[PDB]
This record gives sequence, C-alpha cells and structure tokens, in this order.
Amino acid sequence: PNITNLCPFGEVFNATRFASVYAWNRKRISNCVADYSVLYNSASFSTFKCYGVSPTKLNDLCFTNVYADSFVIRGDEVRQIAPGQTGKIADYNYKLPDDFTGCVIAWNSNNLDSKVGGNYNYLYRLFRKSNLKPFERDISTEIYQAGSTPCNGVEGFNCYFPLQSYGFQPTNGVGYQPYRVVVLSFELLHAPATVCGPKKS
Amino acid sequence: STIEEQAKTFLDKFNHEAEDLFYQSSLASWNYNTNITEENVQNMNNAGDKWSAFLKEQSTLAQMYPLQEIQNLTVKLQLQALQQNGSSVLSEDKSKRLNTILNTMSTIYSTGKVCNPDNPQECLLLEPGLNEIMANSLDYNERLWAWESWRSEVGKQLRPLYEEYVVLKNEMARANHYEDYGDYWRGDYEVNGVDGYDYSRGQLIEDVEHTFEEIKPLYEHLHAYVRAKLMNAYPSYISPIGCLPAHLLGDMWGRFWTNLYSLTVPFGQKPNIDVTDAMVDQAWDAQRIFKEAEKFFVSVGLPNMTQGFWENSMLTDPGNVQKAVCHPTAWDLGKGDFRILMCTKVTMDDFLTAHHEMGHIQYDMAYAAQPFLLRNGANEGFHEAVGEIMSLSAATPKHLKSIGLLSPDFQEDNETEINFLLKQALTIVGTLPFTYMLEKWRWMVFKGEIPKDQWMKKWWEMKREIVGVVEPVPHDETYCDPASLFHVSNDYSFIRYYTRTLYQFQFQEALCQAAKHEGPLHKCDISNSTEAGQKLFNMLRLGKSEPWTLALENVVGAKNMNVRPLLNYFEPLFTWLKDQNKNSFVGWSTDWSPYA
Ligand SMILES: *[C@@H]1O[C@H](CO)[C@@H](O)[C@H](O)[C@H]1NC(C)=O
Ligand SMILES: *[C@@H]1O[C@H](CO)[C@@H](O)[C@H](O)[C@H]1NC(C)=O
Ligand SMILES: *[C@@H]1O[C@H](CO)[C@@H](O)[C@H](O)[C@H]1NC(C)=O
Ligand SMILES: *[C@@H]1O[C@H](CO)[C@@H](O)[C@H](O)[C@H]1NC(C)=O
Ligand SMILES: *[C@@H]1O[C@H](CO)[C@@H](O)[C@H](O)[C@H]1NC(C)=O
Ligand SMILES: *[C@@H]1O[C@H](CO)[C@@H](O)[C@H](O)[C@H]1NC(C)=O
Ligand SMILES: *[C@@H]1O[C@H](CO)[C@@H](O)[C@H](O)[C@H]1NC(C)=O
Repeated sequence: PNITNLCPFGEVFNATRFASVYAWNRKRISNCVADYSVLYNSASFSTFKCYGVSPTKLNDLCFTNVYADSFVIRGDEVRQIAPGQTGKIADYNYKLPDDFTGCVIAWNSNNLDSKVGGNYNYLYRLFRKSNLKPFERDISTEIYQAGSTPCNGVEGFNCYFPLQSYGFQPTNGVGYQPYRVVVLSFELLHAPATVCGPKKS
Repeated sequence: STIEEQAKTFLDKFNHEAEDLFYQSSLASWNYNTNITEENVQNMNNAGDKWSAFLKEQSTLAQMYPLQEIQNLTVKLQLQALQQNGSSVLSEDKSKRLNTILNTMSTIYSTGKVCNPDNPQECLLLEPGLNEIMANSLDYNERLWAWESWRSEVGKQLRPLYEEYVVLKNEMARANHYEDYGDYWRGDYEVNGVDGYDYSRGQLIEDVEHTFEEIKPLYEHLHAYVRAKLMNAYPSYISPIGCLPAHLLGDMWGRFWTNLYSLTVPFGQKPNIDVTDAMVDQAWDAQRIFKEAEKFFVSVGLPNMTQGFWENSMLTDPGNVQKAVCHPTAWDLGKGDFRILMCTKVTMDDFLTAHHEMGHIQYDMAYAAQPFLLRNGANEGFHEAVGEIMSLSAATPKHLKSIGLLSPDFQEDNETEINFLLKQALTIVGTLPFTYMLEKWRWMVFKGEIPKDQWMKKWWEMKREIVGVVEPVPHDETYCDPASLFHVSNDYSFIRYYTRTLYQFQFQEALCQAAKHEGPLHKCDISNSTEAGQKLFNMLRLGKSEPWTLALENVVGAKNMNVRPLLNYFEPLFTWLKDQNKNSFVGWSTDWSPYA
C-alpha cells in the first residue's frame, strides 16, 4: 500500500556531532521502512563497502533489527573497518566480526570536523591489554600498565593514558582527514522481521 | 611485559604525540616563511621551543630503555634516534652560550653588509648585492675588492666566535661518546647491527679519499681548461703553471663554477638549449611548470601531488605587501601535508628547480607510511640525490622535445653535447674538490690535527693542494675565511653534497639501465618507464627504516658509494678535455706563481 514512517536515517547520517570511535554510538532501528537506495545512490559517500549482502537487494529483503554504529576515524583507518583487519581501530576501538552481514559507509568530513586551530574533540583508544570482541565498546579510562611497576592511577613511566586525541586540521592530507563512518549491521532473529524494504506500487 | 614491548608502546605514544607537535611547529615555520612578520617569528619560536622541550622530555624518558635488549631493527633505530642527548648532555651555561653563538652567527651571516671604504653612503648585502657582482663582473680588482672586503668583515667578526664554537661542539660530542664533532657528523652514515651491511664512521673518510683519487684526473683536466680560458679572459693575472686566483671562480667561495660557462664555453657559435624564450612565447605560468613536473612524475609511475599541495603551496612570489623567503624549499609538514615554497620565475633554472623540489616532495610522500622518527632519508645524501636525478632527467634535450619546449628540428650533434656536459661539469665536478677539502679541513679542526694558530696556513695549503685555488693575498689568523659560507657558519654538515653527487649518478645509471636507454648516460631520460619508477619507489618507500647500504643495494646493486657512474657520465667530455689539453699543462703548482 501507500508507505509512510521511514526509518530515522537522518538522525544517524546527518547528526550534528558524531561519537568517538572508542565510545561509538549504536542506534537500534526497528519497526519502520528502510529505504537503502537513497543511501546507495548518493554521491556524498566515499566508501559504501557491503559485506555479506549486496546493495541492490537491500531494498527488497527484510530484517528483524538494524544496528547503526556511528563514529569518526582518520582517512587511513577506514580500511580497518572490515572483517579480519588489524590495527589500532580494529584491535582496540571498534571490532567487526568475520561473519559480519552489513555495510560500512564512510565519507570525508573535513568540512565539519576540522577547525583551523585543530579539532581535538575526537578520541581513540591507543592501548588495551587484549583485542576487543566483535561489537564491544570499551569506555574505561583506567591507566594502561605497560611495565611491571604499578601505575597507581598516575601517568608516569611505562604507564600511559589509553585515550588519545585526534588532531584534525583542514590542511591535513586525505589520509589524516576526518571520516565519518556509519556501520549498519543486519541480523535476522526468530522474532517477526519488521525492518523491511519499500514495496513498489 | 618485556623491555622490547615496553619500548614499542613508548614509541607508539611518542609517535602519536610527536606527529601533532611537529605539525604545529612545521605549520608555524611555514607561516613565518610565507609571511615574514614579527608575530609569526614569535609564533615560530614558541612552537619550536615546545617541540624542542618535548624532544628533551621524550629523550629523557627514552633513555631508560637500554638498547642492547631490543632485537627488532626498526624499534632499535627509532630508539637510537630518540636517545641522542644532542646539546642536552652539555651544561646549561654552555648550552646557552652555544645557542647564543649559533644565533649570532646566523644574524652576522644574514645581516652582513659590506661596501667600499670612503664610499659608505650605501652598502650591499650578500644576496643579491654581492652575488650578482661575483657572478657577472669581469673586472679583476672589483671582484678582488668584494672578495677581500667580505672576508675581512665577516671573518674578523666570526673568528673568535668559531674558536668558541669548535670547543663547545667538541665538548658536546665527547660528552656524547664521540671522538669529536666530525665523528658526530660522520655518525649519520654509521650502520651498526646489520650483518654484512654495517658501515663505520671511520670508513667514510677512507671512502671519500678513495673516490676523490678517481675524481682527480677529470678535475685536473677541467681545471687546466678553465685555467686556459680564464687566462684568455684575464690576460696577465693567471699563470700557466699555477693555481686559479680565488675571486675569479664565478661565485663568492668557489662552491660552483657554473657562472664561468660564458667565459669557458667550448662552442659559442653553436646554439644553446635555453628554453626560456619558448615558455615565454607559449605563456607558461608557474602552475604549468609544476603541472608538467607532475606529468613527469606520473609518467614514471610515482604518485601525483595531493589536493592539499595545490591548495596550500606558494608557487609564485606573493607581492610587495607580503614578505617571503625566496629560496626554494620543499616542506614535509607532517600529517600528509606536503608543500613547495618557491618564488618561481619563467626560466630553465626554475623549471629544473621545480622538478628537483617535486622530487623532494615525492621522496617525502613515499615514506609517509613509515613511523614518525624514521621519516627521513636513509642518509643525508639520498634526500638531495633523488631531487638531483630529476634535475638530470628533466634537463635532457629528449625531455624538452617530448614536452614541446624545444624545437623538434633542433640538431643534437657532438658539440652541443660537449658544451652541455661542460656546463654540467662546472656545476657538478667543480664542487667536488671544494666540498671534500672543506669537510676534510673541518674534520681536522674538530679532531685537533690543526691548532688554532695554524688554521689558515693549513687551509690555503689544502686549497692549493686539493682545489688548485690560490689566495690573492696571504691571510693571517685574524681572518675566518671558511665561515663566510652559509653551511659552515650555521652548523650544517657539508659531506652531503659530495655523497649526493656520487649517489646522483649511481641512481642515474640504475634507473637508465631499468629504463633500457641504449645511448650515452647524459642523453638518458627516465620518463615513460614504469620499472624505473618501481626501482626508485622500492628505495623511496623505505625511508630511514633500512640501512643506506641496503637501500643502495636495492637501487644500484652495490653496498657502497661508487665513483664510476660519474666518470661514465662525463666520459665524452673527459676525452674532449684530454684532446684539448695537448698544448697546455694539466695539473697545478702549489707555489705562488700566479699572484700572492
Ligand atoms: C544528509 O545530508 C546530505 C547532504 O546535504 C543530504 O543530501 C541528505 O539528504 C541528508 N539525509 C540523508 C538521510 O542522507
Ligand atoms: C600575512 O600577514 C599579514 C599581517 O598579519 C596578514 O594580514 C595577511 O593576511 C597574511 N597573509 C596571508 C596570505 O595570510
Ligand atoms: C618490528 O616492529 C614492527 C612494528 O613496530 C613490525 O611490523 C615488524 O615486523 C618488526 N620486525 C621484526 C623483525 O620483528
Ligand atoms: C645522555 O646523557 C645522560 C646523562 O649524562 C647519559 O646518562 C646517557 O647515557 C646519554 N645518552 C647517550 C645515548 O649517550
Ligand atoms: C591524481 O591521480 C588520481 C588517479 O590517477 C586522480 O584520480 C586524481 O584526480 C589526480 N589528482 C589530481 C589533483 O588531479
Ligand atoms: C664531432 O664529430 C666530427 C665527425 O667525427 C668530428 O670531426 C668532430 O671533431 C667532433 N667534435 C668534437 C667536439 O669531438
Ligand atoms: C611519454 O608518454 C606520454 C603520454 O603518452 C607521451 O605524450 C610522451 O611522448 C612519452 N614520452 C616519450 C619520450 O615518448
């Protein structure tokens, strides 16, 4: 029939501020109509790499829930938002499973997220004792112990604060420019699937 | 856990913090250089002090990780680079004295203004007031006046300053477990810990002498030819048996002989390869110059310039209102920001300089994947050599005909190749004995081989013995004749030009063999060759991660600097000079036969 109540993709993609990659925002999208052709046919995205599904049949298939994870990383760190990759972002900030079904959408945001003095409002975790599990969030701000001595909560020698700020200037290279990344995770569960595509008339 | 993992995490923290702090310092230095204003000077000084203080605090943190318990070569290289004390090992009073001495030598050299006694109402600075006189005058006593007056004022100011400088730098170097400051400079080529590819600080002097002994016949023939031509230019001053008078070499110090090309041209009747008029006729902007250079670098397979390069570089003189340094400089500011600051004119020299500085930019872009403290050349010679090879390839008549700047009906006979090779020898071969003699003199001064009361007696003795250049009148020890040059007065290593010159032709033979050029080496162009660009980029991507001996193995297949590619490059000119020197006498006499 005639379809209304579109899924809130404006509050994910067109958000005024994005989260840091260590504290990446997850929005659960349910009980609405998800039009994926609006995103795929946009010219504003640099990466639209879909894993486990093709973009053409997204607008047909139906899913139980959609997880929209949003964060900001560097240009050279977009490749680590993929199954099976290795780096600071994949190991310590945001880990994707190998058996991942969904799409990784990234675009350059040097216009918004870079200021002439330097935008240091975006943080990333630099050290953790072990690699993250898939879809894990670590927001702990406890001092990393690289040495045998106890840190005792103070950043001294062999003891570092694990969260480090991104330096974003508008004159940086494209591998250092900020990129807003939205990862959509599609799962089907035994509950009735309610996030369906638009139906043609 | 282990010491190596501790050092690796510390290096990660250092890299992340240092890259942003270095970017702030480099951006402040850029804003000073493109806009010379006092608040920009203050901002530059504040950023530089923050960067130096951060390096002091990180070196202090870095020393607590001992070197011999780390086995990974890259981690050990970054820790070796970070754990150098620098001037920090010296006492605070002596460190302040050394910094004050360096700054006041910089001000004396930069703001040194000299003019004729009894005519003091206006005076000429070194650039361009004295440079133009040295490069264009044909008068013996005018050039003699300019040379002696500038070495009188500058040397008599700088001699006690240099006497303090040598003692302070030797104290800092022996405090840093070096033999002298010369050993500290030779430590740039020191490779330790790699099996087979190790290079020692003491091997550098032996290799430089061994290469210069093979340089010497070509330089002797070139010196005899230049002596005969300068005898024609100045009839009575120059002797057939003696050295060249010092103030007649076309530059202030004798650094290059390229301003004697008009006097010493073999075949003036034949045309030149000057393409200046052709670009003026086609209205080539400096933007077009850099785009043609970019076309050259994409033809060989190297990456093209970033968008930030075209947006943020200053490739034209800004105007009267905005002040900028005119010297062409390629800037690796950090965080993927690459810029060129050049006041580009429509000349061949500026076009070749654009190729040279974009070669510097390509070298900087290639090791951007490396860690921050390994983002350098493998030695100081490679960084300049990779720009000079682009200057070699772009200057060829094949490249000029290919891009349309030269007429397709230009006749390339042997005479034009001889005079082009002679111009390249006056630029390239003529700087080699001057460079070697200057570095050997500075090494003997730092080593204590030359006492302070005997600096000039030895120096002119070295110049007569090596460079074949005689002083016009004798100088006592109140003069400081070496420190009138930019690099020695401002604490810069000088062997980088000698090593650059040899690495230039070694890289040229390697890339021309890669490009399958089948003629003379000076007729070779490395455009359109993907494999030559790949062989170049294999070394370019390493940066300082690998030893320079291994990088040289990656390019030319040799573990050491070699002199035979240079001699192969100038072999037609060498045979021509041997033919032309039948009547004249090759070699010089160290006696005072021309003038003293
Ligand atoms: C987000 O912003 C872009 C750029 O203005 C716009 O084209 C687009 O319609 C907006 N909304 C979505 C859902 O992408
Ligand atoms: C150079 O400095 C002057 C003085 O502050 C300033 O007005 C001008 O905008 C600067 N030039 C540029 C290109 O920023
Ligand atoms: C040295 O460390 C780097 C990362 O810091 C690593 O990629 C490289 O493989 C290591 N080399 C060796 C020989 O362990
Ligand atoms: C730096 O200076 C300190 C203080 O003298 C010294 O302990 C350390 O060994 C020096 N580092 C090197 C590499 O010489
Ligand atoms: C550099 O090369 C790439 C690929 O050939 C091209 O897409 C890009 O537009 C080039 N850069 C510029 C500034 O033209
Ligand atoms: C150029 O070649 C011709 C023909 O062999 C010869 O006569 C002439 O001397 C050569 N010129 C030079 C400078 O060698
Ligand atoms: C190099 O390639 C360009 C593009 O095809 C061509 O115009 C140029 O003539 C080539 N250079 C030579 C020397 O053939």
